[PDB]
Amino acid sequence: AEYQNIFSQVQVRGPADLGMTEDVNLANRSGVGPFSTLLGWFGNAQLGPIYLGSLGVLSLFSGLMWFFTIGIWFWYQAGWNPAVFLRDLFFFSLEPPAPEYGLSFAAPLKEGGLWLIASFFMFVAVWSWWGRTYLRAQALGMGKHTAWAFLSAIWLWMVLGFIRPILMGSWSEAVPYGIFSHLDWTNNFSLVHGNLFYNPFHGLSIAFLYGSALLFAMHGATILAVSRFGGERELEQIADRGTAAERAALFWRWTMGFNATMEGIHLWAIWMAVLVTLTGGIGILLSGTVVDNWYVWGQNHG
Amino acid sequence: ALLSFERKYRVPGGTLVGGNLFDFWVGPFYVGFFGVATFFFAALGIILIAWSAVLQGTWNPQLISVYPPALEYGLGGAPLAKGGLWQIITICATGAFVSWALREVEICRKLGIGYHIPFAFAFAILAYLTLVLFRPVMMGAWGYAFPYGIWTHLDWVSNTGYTYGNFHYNPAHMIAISFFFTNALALALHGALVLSAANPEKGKEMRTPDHEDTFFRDLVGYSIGTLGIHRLGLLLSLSAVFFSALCMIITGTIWFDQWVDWWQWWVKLPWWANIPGGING
Amino acid sequence: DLASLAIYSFWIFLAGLIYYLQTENMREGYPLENEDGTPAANQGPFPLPKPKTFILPHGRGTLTVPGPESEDRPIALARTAVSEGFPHAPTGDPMKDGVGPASWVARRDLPELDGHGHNKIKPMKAAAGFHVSAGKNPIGLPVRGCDLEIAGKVVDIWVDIPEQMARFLEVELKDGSTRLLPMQMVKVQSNRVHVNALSSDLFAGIPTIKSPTEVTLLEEDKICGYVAGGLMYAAPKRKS
Ligand code: BCL
Ligand code: BCL
Ligand code: BCL
Ligand code: BCL
Ligand SMILES: C/C=C1/c2cc3[nH]c4c(c3C)C(=O)[C@H](C(=O)OC)c4c3nc(cc4[nH]c(cc(n2)[C@@H]1C)c(C(C)=O)c4C)[C@@H](C)[C@@H]3CCC(=O)OC/C=C(\C)CCC[C@H](C)CCC[C@H](C)CCCC(C)C
Ligand SMILES: C/C=C1\c2cc3[nH]c4c(c3C)C(=O)[C@H](C(=O)OC)c4c3nc(cc4[nH]c(cc(n2)[C@@H]1C)c(C(C)=O)c4C)[C@@H](C)[C@@H]3CCC(=O)OC/C=C(\C)CCC[C@H](C)CCC[C@H](C)CCCC(C)C
Ligand SMILES: COC(C)(C)C(=O)C/C=C(\C)CC/C=C(\C)CC/C=C(\C)CCCC/C(C)=C/CCC(C)CC/C=C(\C)CCC=C(C)C
Ligand SMILES: CCCCCCCCCCCC[N+](C)(C)[O-]
Ligand SMILES: CCCCCCCCCCCC[N+](C)(C)[O-]
Ligand SMILES: [Fe+3]
Repeated sequence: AEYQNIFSQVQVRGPADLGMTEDVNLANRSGVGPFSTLLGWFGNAQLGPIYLGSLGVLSLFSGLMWFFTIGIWFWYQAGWNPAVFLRDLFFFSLEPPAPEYGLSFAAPLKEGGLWLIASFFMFVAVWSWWGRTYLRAQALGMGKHTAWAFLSAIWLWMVLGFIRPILMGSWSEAVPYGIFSHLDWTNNFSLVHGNLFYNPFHGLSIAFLYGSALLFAMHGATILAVSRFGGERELEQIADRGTAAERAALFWRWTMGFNATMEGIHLWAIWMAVLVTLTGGIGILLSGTVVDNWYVWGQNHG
Repeated sequence: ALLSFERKYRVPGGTLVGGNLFDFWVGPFYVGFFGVATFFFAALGIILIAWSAVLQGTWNPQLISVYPPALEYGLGGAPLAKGGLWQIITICATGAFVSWALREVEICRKLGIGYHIPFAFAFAILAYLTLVLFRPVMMGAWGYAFPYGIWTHLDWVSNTGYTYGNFHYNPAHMIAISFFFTNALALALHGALVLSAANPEKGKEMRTPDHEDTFFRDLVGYSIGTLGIHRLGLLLSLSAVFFSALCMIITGTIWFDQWVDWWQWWVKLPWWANIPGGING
Repeated sequence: DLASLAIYSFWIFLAGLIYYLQTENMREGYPLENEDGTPAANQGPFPLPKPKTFILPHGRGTLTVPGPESEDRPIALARTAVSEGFPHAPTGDPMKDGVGPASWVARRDLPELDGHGHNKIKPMKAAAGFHVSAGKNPIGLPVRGCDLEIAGKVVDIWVDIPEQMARFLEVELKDGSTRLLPMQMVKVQSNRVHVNALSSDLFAGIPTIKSPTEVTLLEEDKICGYVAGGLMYAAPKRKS
């Protein structure tokens, strides 16, 4: 019947776009890559350019080092044969050093030295990408929102493999690198702490994670519903409110009694999401450092 | 009671049933025929929960819980105190939810916008119906549904999962999780983009969609664009719930053994099934 | 103990955040008003936020919200009841008068500029390099309305340079004038473009634009308003 705007019904190409300059060192941007017509039905066809640079290359190089480090191991676990590597892919796993070695870096590779090595690489890979996240915004003179939000994700991660292990007394507390094994670690973690469904933070994380799905459905469907008045053009709707934004507010006001503004909704969005990993990380951090068993704690409340 | 620009939008029209009878607001609330329908079903349901609270012997909201009829009743009616109340309430819920969706559709016609919102809400209603209606039915008893209380409802999650071992291994459940984690990642990113363009460094001027696209290309080498990120949000979200329904409708009906064992198909391909070594041989 | 300290703090934080989070979402539309324009008695529990100011990319200025709110236009509606709460009937032709699903806001009568100061939306003819890459090209197709009759023909595609995106089709009418029609409200088919919202006789009514190679925020609103309104107000001619 009516069009719905989920896929473009006509594409349109023009010169590769090399983007804004503001204070950016143009010396670091690649060339523009090809144009995908595939992507082009859902969003923008242009691939590239990307901007590499010291931190980007630093990040990216460690990225692979961690990736491959784990990969060597898997290869070794297979005893070198492809058929096997493929067969047991999800079953290999690179595990932290045994409790026995505490927090030291003295464990043999096979007893976890590798684990530390890979971790090390991931550590630098991530923070270097974090800084890149800030730097790339400074050049364009944009606020530091993306960096602040990315910190929240970093938080959980940092808590799971670094902070909690330090406070427990050993790397053996950290997560092993493996598809099925990190799943198992997860399950195991709840069993040993008395069932995470009793962790008040755990369940506040669920709320935000469900929350985000609900909010993005809400938002996204709303912007599509008023895209026949230019709705997706959010920044200008912020500077000069149009009927897209009015009808968007009012649909919600008539539905549930209150609404938002075009800038306000993004504020709701950035916080709904950010709180998923923020509470989630408190959740894990208090587990087994201060609370051994969420069932018990919940009977007392401390 | 009116936003400074609201009046020109409050015109007659759009209702799906009732013509002009229910075409009005109460405060900010649009009403409509379905406005009325949802109040009916909501009040009713609420009363029945309260009632159910007396047979149980509590008013404590952290203990009140309405259970489905026990398995012995299969797909049949059941005495109030033993699961009939849950049965009626469930009719009531469905009544409320679906009524809300159509009330939404009416708000849509009046405002001249598209139907994307009610439509996304329908995926949610469908997740609920999978758990309380469809799964039970293909399975042979309301008893497999889940109960209405804050904590008891969690216990059902936990027991039902552990009945198949570590539920992590349901393959449709892994997909579904993926989309949840992904949708959350996109939400943080969108919120953060638009705001950092709207709120740039102290003293600079408002940035532009162009900066938004630039920022992303600079960083990851691609940018989906302002219309695309909204298309994507909608999609990640609806997809997650879709896979949730899926991972559950197959569990207990076509697969009833431990989810971990299901992965043996992979491991037992004749090409590698015997080869010594690795983890599984 | 710690945990319960942490969880109790968290709820207090959360309430501050909702408070925040809500007042920030009051920068438009408030204070509430009565069906007549006067300020409402209950504005509710949250105060209006302290003002904030955006600058305004290309010498275009400043915006401060909350700020004096005013339709800067006449609204042709009349009450249908003696009390708060009912619909306001259109006192003339809602398509022309710009009320209901045909409303528009009085945005600025300048066009949106890309990041470089250039008009964001140009007709394809004036957009160097821009061509159609995938999907049927509408240029050339006849345009049909919801009453199954032919209103005109496509003669160009107005595109969004920076987002590389079709935004309008420009359409030629019986008399040789053109109109903009939003991409989002048309259905491109193989032997024609179809418009559900409007009937043939309503195309002439679509607001025209003043310069022929640019559109303003004010005109995009009048055009989009006018055509969404057709869904409701042209239903009598819509058939299928
Ligand atoms: C949250 C608490 C648990 C946990 C619980 C779960 C559960 C439960 C599940 C996963 C699932 C996933 N987890 Mg885990 N996960 C945890 C922490 C992590 C961390 C981390 C660095 O902290 C990482 C990288 C992963 C990685 C992953 C992915 C393999 C998989 C889908 C992720 C996804 O959609 O990302 C979001 C989207 C993105 C675009 C980010 C980037 C995507 C790519 C794929 C990242 C993967 C790198 C990967 C290891 C390469 C795989 C090797 C190849 C197969 C050759 N988990 C913690 C310890 N995770 C799901 C799964 O399918 O497991 C099999 C699943 O069901
Ligand atoms: C979805 C998979 C499982 C399930 C798994 C889990 C897990 C796991 C957890 C929850 C948790 C929650 N679930 Mg549950 N939950 C299920 C089905 C539902 C249904 C339903 C009708 O389908 C409802 C209403 C709820 C409601 C809830 C909330 C009480 C709590 C936090 C929700 C949240 O933030 O959502 C996101 C939505 C929003 C932010 C919008 C606001 C919604 C509000 C908060 C709804 C409250 C309703 C009220 C308590 C109950 C009805 C009141 C009467 C009608 C009058 N669940 C199904 C059975 N659910 C979490 C918890 O902490 O429980 C103690 C938790 O850890
Ligand atoms: C059965 C086992 C337990 C259980 C054990 C745990 C444990 C343990 C944890 C969770 C956690 C979570 N669980 Mg639980 N969980 C259970 C049941 C549930 C149920 C349910 C219906 O039952 C739900 C809905 C949830 C939901 C959740 C989330 C709200 C929360 C994960 C947040 C997140 O996004 O992490 C995903 C995000 C990250 C891991 C951050 C990613 C960070 C880094 C920087 C990304 C790096 C990428 C890297 C560099 C490589 C790139 C890849 C390549 C480039 C491709 N759980 C049961 C009861 N759950 C987590 C939590 O916070 O608990 C408080 C957690 O640790
Ligand atoms: C120990 C338990 C098992 C487990 C067992 C299960 C089981 C069992 C189930 C899930 C389900 C899910 N689990 Mg699992 N799961 C585990 C570990 C995890 C982990 C993890 C981090 O380890 C994660 C991230 C998840 C993630 C998920 C999601 C894919 C899916 C939940 C969302 C959903 O269905 O929404 C769908 C959303 C809804 C159903 C909400 C509908 C709301 C309705 C329509 C409207 C509400 C109105 C309301 C009353 C409001 C009124 C309020 C006021 C009046 C205003 N699981 C562990 C290993 N998981 C569930 C699923 O897939 O369900 C289909 C499910 O049943
Ligand atoms: C609520 C909070 C949410 C949230 C939020 C945010 N999340 C962000 C941001 C925000 C705000 C960013 O700004 C930032 C970003 O930039 O986005 C584009 C980022 C990021 N979130 C990533 C992954 C992620 N977030 C998860 C979770 C949540 N996030 C939750 C839900 C999860 C889950 C769910 O597990 C995952 C897996 C990375 C994509 C990215 C950093 C990558 C990095 O630091 O990499 C370091 C760079 C490398 C390691 C290169 C390594 C190459 C890889 C390992 C493999 C090789 C390539 C390939 C396999 C094939 C070729 C190899 C070949 C040669 C053989
Ligand atoms: C599809 C992908 C996402 C998505 C999408 C969308 N979600 C939407 C919309 C869209 C698009 C709307 O447009 C609509 C809305 O307006 O939003 C403000 C809506 C809504 N999503 C709500 C809850 C919600 N969404 C969830 C999930 C997702 N949503 C996912 C993740 C979850 C999760 C995760 O659990 C929850 C809890 C309500 C707030 C609101 C309905 C109000 C209602 O229908 O009023 C009508 C009903 C009542 C007022 C109460 C009737 C109560 C009965 C009679 C008595 C209680 C019975 C009950 C079984 C008791 C159980 C208790 C419990 C402990 C077990
Ligand atoms: C195909 O063959 C080749 C060789 C090409 C390959 O490369 C194949 C490679 C593979 C098969 C790769 C497979 C890789 C994986 C599946 C990896 C999976 C990883 C996860 C699921 C990870 C999940 C969680 C990890 C977490 C939470 C780690 C966090 C780490 C840290 C916070 C790091 C803390 C740092 C430490 C302990 C070191 C600090 C040291 C100092 C000196 C400060
Ligand atoms: C920013 C959005 C605010 C939404 C908050 C929703 C509240 C969810 C209620 C969670 C209650 C569960 N528990 C155990 C943690 O209390
Ligand atoms: C998940 C959290 C839900 C938060 C709900 C907050 C309700 C605030 C109501 C705003 C008041 C609207 N008024 C009356 C200002 O229009
Ligand atoms: Fe947006």
